[PDB]
Amino acid sequence: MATLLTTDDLRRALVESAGETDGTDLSGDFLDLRFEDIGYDSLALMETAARLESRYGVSIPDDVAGRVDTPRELLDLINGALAEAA
Repeated sequence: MATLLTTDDLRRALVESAGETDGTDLSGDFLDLRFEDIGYDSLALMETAARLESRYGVSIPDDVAGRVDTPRELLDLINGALAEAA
């Protein structure tokens, strides 16, 4: 089976890059919102991505990380990779 990410799994991943002890983070519902709207800048989003990528054994195109406007869309981007991952 292709072990894919759920909203919850992605949620905690967002909570990873938000976990720098600062504030201004999403925590909870975020999936349908823009990264921009949830306080997710280029560094913050890539940190989420890198957390997921490296753990599950994938790699996301840096340009496409900036092409994902919603976590929903980012989720699918990784899930598409996960089907072809390990």
